[PDB]
Amino acid sequence: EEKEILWNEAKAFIAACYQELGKAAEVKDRLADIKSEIDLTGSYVHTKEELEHGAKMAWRNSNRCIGRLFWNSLNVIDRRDVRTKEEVRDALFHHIETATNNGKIRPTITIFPPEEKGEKQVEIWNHQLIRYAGYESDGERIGDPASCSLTAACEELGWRGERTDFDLLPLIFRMKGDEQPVWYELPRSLVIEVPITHPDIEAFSDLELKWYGVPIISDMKLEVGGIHYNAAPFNGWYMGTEIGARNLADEKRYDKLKKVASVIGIAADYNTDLWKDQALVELNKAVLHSYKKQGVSIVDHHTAASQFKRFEEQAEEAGRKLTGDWTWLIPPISPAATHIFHRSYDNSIVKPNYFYQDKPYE
Amino acid sequence: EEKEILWNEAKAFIAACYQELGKAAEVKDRLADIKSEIDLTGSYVHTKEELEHGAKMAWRNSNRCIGRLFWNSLNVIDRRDVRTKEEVRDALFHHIETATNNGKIRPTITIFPPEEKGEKQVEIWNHQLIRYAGYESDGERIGDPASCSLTAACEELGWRGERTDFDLLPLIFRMKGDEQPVWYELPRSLVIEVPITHPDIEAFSDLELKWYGVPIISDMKLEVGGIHYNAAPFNGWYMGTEIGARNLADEKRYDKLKKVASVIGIAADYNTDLWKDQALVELNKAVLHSYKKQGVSIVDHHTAASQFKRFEEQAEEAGRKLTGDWTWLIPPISPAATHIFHRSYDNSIVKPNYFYQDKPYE
Ligand code: HEM
Ligand code: HEM
Ligand SMILES: Nc1ccc2ccccc2n1
Ligand SMILES: Nc1ccc2ccccc2n1
Ligand SMILES: [Cl-]
Ligand SMILES: [Cl-]
Repeated sequence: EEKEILWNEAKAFIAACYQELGKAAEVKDRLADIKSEIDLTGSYVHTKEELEHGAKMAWRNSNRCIGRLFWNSLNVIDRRDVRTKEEVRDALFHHIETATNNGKIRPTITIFPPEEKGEKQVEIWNHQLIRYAGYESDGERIGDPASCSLTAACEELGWRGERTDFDLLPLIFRMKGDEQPVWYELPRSLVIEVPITHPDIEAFSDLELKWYGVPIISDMKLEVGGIHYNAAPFNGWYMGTEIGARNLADEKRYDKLKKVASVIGIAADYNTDLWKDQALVELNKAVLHSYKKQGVSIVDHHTAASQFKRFEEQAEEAGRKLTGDWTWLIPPISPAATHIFHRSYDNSIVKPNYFYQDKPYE
Repeated sequence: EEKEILWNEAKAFIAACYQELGKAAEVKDRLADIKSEIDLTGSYVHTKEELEHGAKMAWRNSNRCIGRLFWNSLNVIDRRDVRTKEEVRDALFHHIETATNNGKIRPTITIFPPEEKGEKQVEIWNHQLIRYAGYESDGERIGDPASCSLTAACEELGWRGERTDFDLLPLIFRMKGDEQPVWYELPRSLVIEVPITHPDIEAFSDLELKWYGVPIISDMKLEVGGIHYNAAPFNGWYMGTEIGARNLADEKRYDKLKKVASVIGIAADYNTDLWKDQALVELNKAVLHSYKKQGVSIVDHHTAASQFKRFEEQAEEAGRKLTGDWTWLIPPISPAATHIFHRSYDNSIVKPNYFYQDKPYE
């Protein structure tokens, strides 16, 4: 059952991949080499060209992603050569540095050795390479509640957080063979953070809010033609709403709306005053303004939706079927102001793609 | 095939309906009477109690409705006795008057004779009993574009609109037997309108915006136990966002965001300023404030979502399965500020319910 599946998926992938690359005639021979490799070894090794394009296709097929217009410019880093935890760590450090690019963020993926027999070579525990810790002890709520379980896991391994609201979690991953993961503190010089100020409300800085520059999702599995790259951290730049409308706004996250209303000088007493809505807008304006002032890449939800419209148009032109998840594609503020809201999307799964995996903690 | 379906649906309805009313033992005999009636006549007649509760159940099963908490207090008007177009007209006039109730809106449904053999006794052309006309001629865009097709249809029948942005469409319905519908102008004394002002921005009134008090949907089919009430107009009170975020905001509707930005004194030049988002909030604040000042019932989306949460809780307590459409239940502004956004809903269809019908115009 195992080698069969790998062969079928590989057939579908190589055909489509080589077609797109204008390498249609090189298929049969490449498919031949692959079949012999599967027979003998139980798996196959992607060329750099297949891997790079497979990672790009996977982003293109990510139904929940509004930023897919730039799928073909993804910066792919091939690190299937790593064997040591020092190599993994430095690769992760490197990813952060080059993706950050002094603020002009490069969408980047670093690809580690794939699963062998379903056995993981490298297992990254971080949800994102850069993420704030979260604590709850005796009524006291500190940091990012979404990070509570991973934080406790890290502290079970000898890490200790300073217990600010913005403790940088350590990188934490487990190598094949080891019973426990290792953790490495993040060098502050690698991590860009953005203090949140408002363009015309001076008191906004009293909230002492900040967020990190680059969202680098590191717990999802990249699947390319039957090969499972369980460890392949990827990043884009933020859409402002992810920070202003969710990370800082959600009651189960930083829950800052009541404090925002206070500093912008409005009452938070009546639903009919729409104070949460007003606070959301000013906070989201602050986030966009702050990243722009510091020279860190970010996109507003209107511009992002426009770009996505072009992705839809580009897809139709290329003869490609379009897939998407309406419930994730709409922005969390003023979604009806975008074209996305006013149409429907086929939520079918197409491979290559990125998939959820079970957390090793929890 | 026809009498079979009617019998099956009637079995399911009467059982559930009489169970809910604590009339469980009266089922068998009532089911008996119904089966004899179907055999002989080809259809059955609901009691006033069955009809009233069936209409209430239908609202309870409306997946796309956020205001379902008050399903059991629906004011049901039984007008299956109407035979003349003067009777229909006066029933519609009456519905408007009693539902409006001087501003303290009563959720109300008026039920007309149902389809006989699939033959309609009464066919209402209006989307809502109160709706603004729409025109497009030689570049000129006037009124509500969503009403363009019905407006042209009305004008094809001898009606003529004044061509303001807020022409009240006439009531228009067709009786069984007649080739054409009849139309009656709406008495202004029956229709409450609300001028849109802002609580602290005096210049907002310069937009000369207004909307009508009561949304009375009149083109949907009520289905109760196999009986098809194709003509059964129903109403609640508005949720503010329906007006401020959609009717007045959509580009394909009144498209007022750019003008709103102007009167509230903000630039509409850069997406990163989130001017559409800010305009949406102030406009939606204006709508809520305006209805409240005039003493016309309205609900904000936060309060409505809270009420819906109680509907969910009430449903669980009653042992009833909950159904809903996430894509319609979330409000079009700050949806992530509501609990609705953060959960999922089974979108299965349960009868009794309200259904779409083909427009006789178009
Ligand atoms: C270029 C900048 C990018 C922007 C602005 C962007 C925007 C977004 C946003 C807003 C989401 C929704 C996240 C949420 O609601 O929690 C999302 C989801 C996603 N994006 Fe992108 N994205 C970008 C680049 C990328 C890249 C480079 C990849 C991978 C190659 C990617 C793959 C995904 C995936 C897999 C999801 C779904 C994650 C999940 O299901 O939890 N995106 N994107
Ligand atoms: C009591 C006040 C009510 C409020 C605030 C309310 C709120 C809403 C809202 C906001 C929508 C979405 C409309 C849209 O997005 O276009 C909706 C849909 C709906 N409501 Fe209600 N509603 C109320 C009462 C009722 C009543 C009395 C009925 C019928 C007995 C009803 C049945 C429906 C139906 C059938 C839909 C879906 C219409 C469609 O699919 O186009 N609602 N409701
Ligand atoms: N802004 C952004 C970029 C990439 C993502 C990948 C997965 C989840 C969220 C993301 N956001
Ligand atoms: N506010 C409100 C009440 C009832 C409705 C019925 C159908 C569509 C929209 C509605 N809105
Ligand atoms: Cl994030
Ligand atoms: Cl409406």
